[PDB]
Amino acid sequence: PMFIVNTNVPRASVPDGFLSELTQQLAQATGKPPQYIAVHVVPDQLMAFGGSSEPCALCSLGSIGKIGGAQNRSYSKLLCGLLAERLRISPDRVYINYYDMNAANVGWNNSTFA
Amino acid sequence: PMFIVNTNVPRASVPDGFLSELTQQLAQATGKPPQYIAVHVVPDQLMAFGGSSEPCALCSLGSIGKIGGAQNRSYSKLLCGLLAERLRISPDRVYINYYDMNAANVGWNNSTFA
Amino acid sequence: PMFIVNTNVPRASVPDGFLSELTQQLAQATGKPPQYIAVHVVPDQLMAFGGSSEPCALCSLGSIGKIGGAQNRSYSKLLCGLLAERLRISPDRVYINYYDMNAANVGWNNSTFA
Repeated sequence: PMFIVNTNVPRASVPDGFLSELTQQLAQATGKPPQYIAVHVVPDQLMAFGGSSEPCALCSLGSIGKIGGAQNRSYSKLLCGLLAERLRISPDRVYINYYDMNAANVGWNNSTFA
Repeated sequence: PMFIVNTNVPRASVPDGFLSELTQQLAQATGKPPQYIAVHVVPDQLMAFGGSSEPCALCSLGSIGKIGGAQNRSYSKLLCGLLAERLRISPDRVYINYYDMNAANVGWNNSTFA
Repeated sequence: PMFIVNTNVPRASVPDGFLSELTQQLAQATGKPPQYIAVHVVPDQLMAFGGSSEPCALCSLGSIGKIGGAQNRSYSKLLCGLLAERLRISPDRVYINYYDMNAANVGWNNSTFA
């Protein structure tokens, strides 16, 4: 899995341990081993949500499988909860694009997962 | 909808009001209310387009529906016009990836849009 | 084609000529002219791979065609090779998302490639 968060919250507002917390929680939610989880947080961004520059986040979660209606609702509750608790971002100012990657379309370790 | 522009144009060259201008124009173009439009501008990037580093932009526009051949041509004229007028980027140095998201694959407010 | 590399390697560790090297190698690999190759490198990122903040990279390669099982394995060997040799990133700490864009979903020069 690959989880990317882009946010206008400043870097100093991202707590220490946040990437680890995301890695651990995504491993448990997706069922994937933690060694395959990649996380990326980009603060201090120039963005707006609904025309407003109040705290917001634009994110994406890609995975080879483990993407679907029920699973994605569960991931949204988890990830919006973490963004609210740790970055003080309201859940209604968060978008998460979920995408299911074919194993043949994911490069890793000089090859693909197909 | 979610619009992202990554550019090598410096931050000081992004005019005041640009995010609001993008939010308004994308609300009119997609027909979606401005409260549902998210915009993200990332200046000062290290990029090249066609092997050169004159001003350029790599962008994406995601929407739940409102994505198609004719609509995408209209969006390109609008967004290339805005990038040329406000950031002085030639339209032939702009790529925009359009993507149609399923509602069940977009997380927002602790759930999805399904 | 559009190639983006996001990495925690510092900016000073990106060699001069890297964008040109990626442009030429991707033009040769995809068979497309270098004039249509866009490259984007984002260093100094707050990211983890497998819970670790050792050097890593999260990348994507989009193209209108030239995406498939065998081609992607070849691209992965090429791009992991360049990231290892030029940025000192281990190939097992690199993910590359390959995506095949429809020409009508790629905006350029006030229209699309359809």
